[PDB]
Amino acid sequence: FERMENKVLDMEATSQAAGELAGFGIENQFAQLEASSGVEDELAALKAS
Amino acid sequence: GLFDRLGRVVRANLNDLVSKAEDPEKVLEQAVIDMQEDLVQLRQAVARTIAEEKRTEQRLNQDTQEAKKWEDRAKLALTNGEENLAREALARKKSLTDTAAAYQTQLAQQ
Amino acid sequence: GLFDRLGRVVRANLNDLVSKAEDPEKVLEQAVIDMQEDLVQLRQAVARTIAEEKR
Amino acid sequence: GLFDRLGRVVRANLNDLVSKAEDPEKVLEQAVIDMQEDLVQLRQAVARTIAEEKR
Amino acid sequence: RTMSENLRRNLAALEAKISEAKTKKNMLQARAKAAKANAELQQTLAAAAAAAAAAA
Amino acid sequence: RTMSENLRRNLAALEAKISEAKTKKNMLQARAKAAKANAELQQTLAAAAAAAAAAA
Repeated sequence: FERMENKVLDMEATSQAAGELAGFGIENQFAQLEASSGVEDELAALKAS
Repeated sequence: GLFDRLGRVVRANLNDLVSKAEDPEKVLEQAVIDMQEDLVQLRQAVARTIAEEKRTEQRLNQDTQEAKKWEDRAKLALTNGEENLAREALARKKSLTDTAAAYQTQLAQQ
Repeated sequence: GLFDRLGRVVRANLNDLVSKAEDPEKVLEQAVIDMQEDLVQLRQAVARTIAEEKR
Repeated sequence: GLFDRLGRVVRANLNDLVSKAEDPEKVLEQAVIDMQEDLVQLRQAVARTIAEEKR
Repeated sequence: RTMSENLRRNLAALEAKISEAKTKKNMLQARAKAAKANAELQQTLAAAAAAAAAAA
Repeated sequence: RTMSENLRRNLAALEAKISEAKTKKNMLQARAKAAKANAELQQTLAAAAAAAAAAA
């Protein structure tokens, strides 16, 4: 069980690998600020109609 | 030593003779391609440090939920009148909160 | 090391010599075709994660 | 004694070298199979105590 | 006969924890297979698409 | 029976410090593996990039 748990932490380590990939996504993230405001702007127009 | 200095001179002449057979226009952009794979090597290693940082944060969440488990065992021991087992459970809780503070310190550096 | 730098220069010259035999008009749309099969590989793997979620 | 401690260190390094040649995915279920025959050994002995009780 | 009650409970408690370990084994083996596929797919697709697109 | 209470506590206290040493062992082995990787990556990337760029 203990050695299998050490093997299970290979999946946990793989989760941090996706987190480092996401780090590049944090530099790219400014596009999400314009994307999020845009969907609320047309949604506000749709609600006002 | 004298033969080290003479050796580096003859080796430098041979290295310069090879260096001028390389076309400066073609090899200078090969040097930029090589520098781009150097950045490819750095990004793989940097990402692996992020995984290691998250692994110390996993140990911290395991030992903190293990301390909550032992606190519940201490509560159970006190309702069952077994105060001697409640102290034992509190001693396990203390070693888990003290190692959690070591992992918090490790995580802050990471 | 010095021979790594010299090796990457001679290998880069040979790779550039090959690169200019490829027609830019024809190979640039082969690159878009290749990028379309890259999306074909991603959709198969993504769908397999949905099956794992349902399991 | 000093040579007991040194002996257990060199024996432990050799045992770890062997331990990492074993595939964790395949051997961990062999360990569960082994644990199932351990229960097979216990049930035979327990039943023999019932026979002794009846005697 | 008081020992055979104790042994019959200990035998049932042993197979109960062997049974628990077997269900845990399957779930842990599944997560490891899934995590191996997620990493390969995400990294392969992201790297191949970005590199080919930029060069072309 | 007063000696067996003392021995039963000493046996539990021994395994408690063996248990503590085992958790410490894993955390210390992890830091040593991480530190070995940090040094190699930082030095290799910095030296190779600066030397190649300057020469070219």
